[PDB]
Amino acid sequence: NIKSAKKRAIQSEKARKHNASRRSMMRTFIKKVYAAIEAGDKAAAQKAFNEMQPIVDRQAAKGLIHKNKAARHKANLTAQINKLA
Amino acid sequence: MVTIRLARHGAKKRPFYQVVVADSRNARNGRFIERVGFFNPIASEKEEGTRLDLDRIAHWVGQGATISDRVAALIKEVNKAA
Amino acid sequence: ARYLGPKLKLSRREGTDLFLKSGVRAIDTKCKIEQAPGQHGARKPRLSDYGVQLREKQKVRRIYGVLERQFRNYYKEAARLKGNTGENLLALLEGRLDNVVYRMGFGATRAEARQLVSHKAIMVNGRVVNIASYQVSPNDVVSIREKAKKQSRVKAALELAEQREKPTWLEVDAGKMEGTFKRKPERSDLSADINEHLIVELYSK
Amino acid sequence: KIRTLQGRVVSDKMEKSIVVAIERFVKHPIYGKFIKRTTKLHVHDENNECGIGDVVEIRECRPLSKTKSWTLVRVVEKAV
RNA sequence: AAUUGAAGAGUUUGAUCAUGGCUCAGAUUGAACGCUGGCGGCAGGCCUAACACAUGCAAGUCGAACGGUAACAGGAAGAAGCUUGCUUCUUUGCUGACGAGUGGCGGACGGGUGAGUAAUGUCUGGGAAACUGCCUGAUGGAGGGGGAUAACUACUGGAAACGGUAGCUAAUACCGCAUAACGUCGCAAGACCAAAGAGGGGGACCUUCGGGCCUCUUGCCAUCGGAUGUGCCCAGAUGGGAUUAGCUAGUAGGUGGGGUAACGGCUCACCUAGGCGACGAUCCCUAGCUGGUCUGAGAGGAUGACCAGCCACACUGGAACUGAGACACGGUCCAGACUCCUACGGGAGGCAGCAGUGGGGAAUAUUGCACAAUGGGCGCAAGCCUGAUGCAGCCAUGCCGCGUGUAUGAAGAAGGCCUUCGGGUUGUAAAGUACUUUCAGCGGGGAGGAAGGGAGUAAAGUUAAUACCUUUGCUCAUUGACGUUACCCGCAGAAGAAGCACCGGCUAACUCCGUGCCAGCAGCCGCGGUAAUACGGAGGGUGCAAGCGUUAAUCGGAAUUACUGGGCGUAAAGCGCACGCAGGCGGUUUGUUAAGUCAGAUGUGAAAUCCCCGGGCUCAACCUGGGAACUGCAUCUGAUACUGGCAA
Ligand SMILES: [Mg+2]
Ligand SMILES: [Mg+2]
Ligand SMILES: [Mg+2]
Ligand SMILES: [Mg+2]
Ligand SMILES: [Mg+2]
Ligand SMILES: [Mg+2]
Ligand SMILES: [Mg+2]
Ligand SMILES: [Mg+2]
Ligand SMILES: [Mg+2]
Ligand SMILES: [Mg+2]
Ligand SMILES: [Mg+2]
Ligand SMILES: [Mg+2]
Ligand SMILES: [Mg+2]
Ligand SMILES: [Mg+2]
Ligand SMILES: [Mg+2]
Ligand SMILES: [Mg+2]
Ligand SMILES: [Mg+2]
Ligand SMILES: [Mg+2]
Ligand SMILES: [Mg+2]
Ligand SMILES: [Mg+2]
Ligand SMILES: [Mg+2]
Ligand SMILES: [Mg+2]
Ligand SMILES: [Mg+2]
Ligand SMILES: [Mg+2]
Ligand SMILES: [Mg+2]
Ligand SMILES: [Mg+2]
Ligand SMILES: [Mg+2]
Ligand SMILES: [Mg+2]
Repeated sequence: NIKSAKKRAIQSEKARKHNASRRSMMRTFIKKVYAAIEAGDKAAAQKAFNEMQPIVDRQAAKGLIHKNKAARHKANLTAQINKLA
Repeated sequence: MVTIRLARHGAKKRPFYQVVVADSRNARNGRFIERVGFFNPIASEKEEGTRLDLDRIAHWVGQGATISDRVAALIKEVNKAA
Repeated sequence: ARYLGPKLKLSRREGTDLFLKSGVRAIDTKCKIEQAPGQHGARKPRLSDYGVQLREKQKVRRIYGVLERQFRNYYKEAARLKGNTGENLLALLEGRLDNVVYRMGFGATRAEARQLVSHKAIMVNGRVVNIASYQVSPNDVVSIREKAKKQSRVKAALELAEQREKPTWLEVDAGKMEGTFKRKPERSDLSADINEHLIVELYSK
Repeated sequence: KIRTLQGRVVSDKMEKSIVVAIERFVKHPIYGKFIKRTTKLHVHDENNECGIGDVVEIRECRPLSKTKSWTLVRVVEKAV
């Protein structure tokens, strides 16, 4: 507002919208797996886990979700799928 | 990050620095990891103008600490009484 | 700082000569010693304990030409030093540079020696020392500066100092105007009238 | 050997949990008399079947629920 | 070497001894006020309104990340009036550089304040279920593509703030794909995740002759480490009030799901009725905590100003984004109070950052110089920024040091005061005489804080390269705000430099005159109603001294909250008596435990400060080397006399 920090403000805004888009995509991919588990279709749950796994793994690499959270999601969903099957 | 620097602790117009191992983000006279040695710009004719133990300096340098300009100059000047 | 006033008044009040003059006279002739100062000078002869303690303290202070604050600092240092407090205090008082100059005899009085020291006529260990309260240590050579040497003041003070007490704790050349502080004066080396053990209690009150 | 504590259970019914009272005999800072204090703490234990007047061995462990960071190790004798 | 430590007095009575209060002698302060005031060194300087703020400054930096010519410091071409070959004027990014823009790092550091917080913080001692920009060790990769956008152009709304529409463009910006182990998910088979280039130099072989190619430096990506920082958990300690006794429903516990970097009612669904509290819960008042400081012989009491560590906050309330790290002092959004600008359509603001202003108050300073040194941010470096910091200005606010001259000097001068009117005192005091010039003032000389950085050479290192680059030596110009520096030297001249309180006892120091219970004094006892050592003045004297005194506050004296270390027949003080829960204490004999207790060892108890021995500022204050202390806490190993537990 008084120093050239308006550049930081603009960068923060654009990064905010970008990261929000990525987060929404990842959350959609994660939630469809839970929908499959609730439906009880083992094949659908496994198929939804497969293509979702690279998304979370790569978003962890990009510096948006972190390895521990990325692994937590995979571990929980794998446990649920194994129990269902 | 750990670094070796000076800390002015003398008096007005009579500086007396102390070489300390401290995190860079801390203040000049703030918290330091440990104290290595001292330095007196007013050397005079006394038998003690500058002293520091090289063992811990080498320990920290090989552990990943940096050296300020004045501290590096002092190290290479003292070497061993030469 | 200094007193800057009549000198015989101090001796009259204290009842004894404090060595505030050259020595040729001003001991009996123009003193009226033992008569106390002022209008009620003679018509008084009574004193309390606290009175005698204060009188002894002021006697020492007026002998050595010091003020209350500096004397209290000296007392604190003497108490801090391990040993006998009175002996430490007397040694500290005797170790003053101006007092040492007077003992060596380069000055007729403490005031004259202090004036020399302030006017930069005394050197210690081959260096100038302008401070009168400078503390002299054992094995120290005290001498007059090479330049401005052979002055009427010191010339007229040596022969007077030739024989008064002959101090034994320091050496005097009496030639090139040099001396030496080889040891620290022992109590014995210093009078006997002073009851230091009254000042010690005065500063305990 | 690991650091532990010893105290009496005197705990009420609870699912896999018990409160223990560690007794210590400390000296009064000012008056110098020796007096006894108490420090009740909650302990986790599965297969919990401890009584009221039981002496138990307690050990500090990972935070297990709030107000619970201790677990039992051994029980010496019983109440009755 | 570091334990050399302890004083009382006045006042109740005709007098005495007790008890018991009040007062004084000491030390200390971020002090204020009155009188006075020469110099220097070191330190300190809004304690009240977390009241409101005009103005200036306090966070920028990278062209060696990328598009670019808006400044303009060069050069070249071309057109030209020509100085007649030298100038000028439009293009032109080749160029030393660079406003604006994208991108990276930094803005979470430094600095300010003590509102809130009574334990969710702090101190001590431990722990496990975590992350960590920059800095470092090791082991491995660094292949090939894509689509946009700012800047920039053409229009348009605006008083401003600030925009909107339509086109073009680069990257270490962004996004797939190739690649996948020691990494993630799984018991396993298995599945899956990344990358950026840039700069210096130059042989051979090839170039759309804008470079490929070789080498060197630096940069990027993944895993395991190190170090540093941060997050979390446990025990003990850390104010007052019982004229506050009951308080708690996500409350206490469990199963499952969710969530965080990480454990966890952190959050949901369900199940149980639990949890805290007299060893003080809940409620109310006050308060940042500590190392430390003051005082005290000690134990204790008071306190947290400066310095250092931690915490909390940034006009008030709330929220989250970005980021490694904020729920962010000079960021964002919403709401509120207040203020300001306006062309009335609409906008802006946060000094508890450094100066400074208004206000409040007994009270607290310059709208200063420099990045020379130290330390931070960016950068390969040069270098830029830095109200951090180094200095300077104001204040006797404190501690320390020096000076305001020295020697002689009887006619004991004159005047003042007293005087039994003999004289005494002021008083060697003054005058006079003989000497010196510290410090002020004038004139000269001149350390240290300066190490580095730069330019040029020699050696070594690396390599296809005598290149370029790095390291190590050598040579040449240098870099100071302080600064009319510290310090030294020379001239002249006692010349420019002393005041404050008190004098009845406590308590050191007495006479006269004025007044007459009036005026007045007074810390306590108390003085003054015509002979006042107590009021006012004078003389004299005592104490301290560039200070002196008064007021405010803490400790001491006060053994006057008595743990060390007090009392209750009559001075205050035994409940009217009794029974009894909790609590406190408990005869004797042995065994056992080892909790209390005692012994040794280890770890720790930041630095500074206090103390002992030393060193440097001309001595001191001040600065500084080593030690001691840091009386504590935790763990381990032993002792078993006593207390406790168990058994007989
Ligand atoms: Mg600026
Ligand atoms: Mg630019
Ligand atoms: Mg800070
Ligand atoms: Mg990238
Ligand atoms: Mg992949
Ligand atoms: Mg759970
Ligand atoms: Mg918890
Ligand atoms: Mg006491
Ligand atoms: Mg306190
Ligand atoms: Mg984030
Ligand atoms: Mg900020
Ligand atoms: Mg501000
Ligand atoms: Mg300010
Ligand atoms: Mg006012
Ligand atoms: Mg003084
Ligand atoms: Mg120089
Ligand atoms: Mg008297
Ligand atoms: Mg009268
Ligand atoms: Mg007491
Ligand atoms: Mg009593
Ligand atoms: Mg009775
Ligand atoms: Mg009974
Ligand atoms: Mg017994
Ligand atoms: Mg034991
Ligand atoms: Mg010395
Ligand atoms: Mg020291
Ligand atoms: Mg310490
Ligand atoms: Mg027994």
